[PDB]
Amino acid sequence: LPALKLALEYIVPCMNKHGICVVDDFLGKETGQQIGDEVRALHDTGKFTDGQLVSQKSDSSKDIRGDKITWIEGKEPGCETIGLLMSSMDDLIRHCNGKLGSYKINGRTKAMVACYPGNGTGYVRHVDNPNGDGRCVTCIYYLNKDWDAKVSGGILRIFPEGKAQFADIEPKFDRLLFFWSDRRNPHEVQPAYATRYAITVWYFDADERARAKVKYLTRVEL
Ligand SMILES: O=C(O)CCC(=O)Nc1cc2ccccc2cn1
Ligand SMILES: [Fe+3]
Repeated sequence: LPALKLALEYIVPCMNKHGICVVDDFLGKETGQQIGDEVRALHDTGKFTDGQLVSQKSDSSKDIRGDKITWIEGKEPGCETIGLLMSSMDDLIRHCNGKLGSYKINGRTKAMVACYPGNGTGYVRHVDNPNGDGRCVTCIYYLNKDWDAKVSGGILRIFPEGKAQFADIEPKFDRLLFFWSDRRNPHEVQPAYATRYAITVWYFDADERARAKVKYLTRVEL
C-alpha cells in the first residue's frame, strides 16, 4: 500500500481520533527479514550497549541489565535497510504534513535501536516527552518474527490519558506504531522472555523544538 494512501486514509484519522495508530505489514516479509538480519548483525558485532542497569548488586558480575540501545543514522555500513525503513517513515510523516493535530513536523531524531535481551527485563512506565522538549510523535518499528506475547511477553502497554482502559500492543514482526509523545501516552514494556527488537524514531514539531532550543542556549562569541 502506498505511503500517501496509508497516511490519509488511516494514520491521520486514527492519530487525531485516538492518538495511537498501528500499521501491520508495513514493508513486507523480504524487507522486514533483512531489517531483522541487520539488527541481529549489529547485536552480534557488539554495537549495542550492555543494557540498562535494573538491580545493582555488590558483585558487579551479578548485576542485571535490561534494554540495550544503539543509535543508528541509517547510512552506516550494513544498515541501508534500516535507512530505507527510516526514509519510509519519513515519507509517511511527510505525506501527513500539517494534518496531525496542529503540528508542523520539521525534523526527527536518529533511530534508537532497542534490544531487550529476553532475561525477564521490561521498561518501567514513563512518558517519552514530559517537559516539552519538542518531540510530538513517537514512531516504532517491530521486527520480531512469530512473536507470541502469551509465551514471550514483551507487550507494550499504553495508558491513554483520560481513558480507564489500556492499549496492549504486541511487538509483532513488521509492525509500525505511532503515538503522541507527550503526557497523553504513558507507557511501559512488560517483561520479555525472548529477544525483543524495536526501532524508534521521534519527530519534532517545529514550534515546540524552536522554543525548547532556548534551554540549550548555554552560542556565539563576542
Ligand atoms: O519497545 C517499545 O515498545 C517501546 C518501549 C519504550 O518506551 N522505550 C523507551 C526507551 C527510552 C530510552 C531513553 C529515553 C526515553 C525512552 C523512552 N522509551
Ligand atoms: Fe518510551
